[PDB]
Amino acid sequence: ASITVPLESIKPSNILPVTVYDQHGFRILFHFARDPLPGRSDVLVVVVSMLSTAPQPIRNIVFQSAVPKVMKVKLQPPSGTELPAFNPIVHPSAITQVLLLANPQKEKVRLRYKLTFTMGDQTYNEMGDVDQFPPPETWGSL
Amino acid sequence: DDFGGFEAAET
Repeated sequence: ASITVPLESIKPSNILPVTVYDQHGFRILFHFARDPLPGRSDVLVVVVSMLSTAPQPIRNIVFQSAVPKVMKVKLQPPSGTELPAFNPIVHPSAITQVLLLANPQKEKVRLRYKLTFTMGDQTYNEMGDVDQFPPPETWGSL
Repeated sequence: DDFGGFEAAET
């Protein structure tokens, strides 16, 4: 990946989102979209959204992932790394991060992830996984 | 199918 995909260019799918992590008023989700650039039906686009309704702000957010040897994964820089405390008057804020996934051989996608973030005096370290991906043949038809 | 290394973004 010298290849980037600007946010502006992504057309959302009709696939439901998938909740990756949900704790401490902090939530990560995957939205899946067809690769908007023609000529690569073996790339999944994963719009990662990170949302907070925590009473304190959330800082130092890093999201990482890994994928089977046979496929690759790239993470474009996130829109940001912190979130404001919940405020009833303002609109909720989101961090967005684009995540690219190359599956030439077209096998079942699994994904591990690490999430580090800070909230007050506390740091959090999560490691887990995701397997609710759209079947790899469908990656052109969404 | 064993896993690759963890990737992150250029900070």
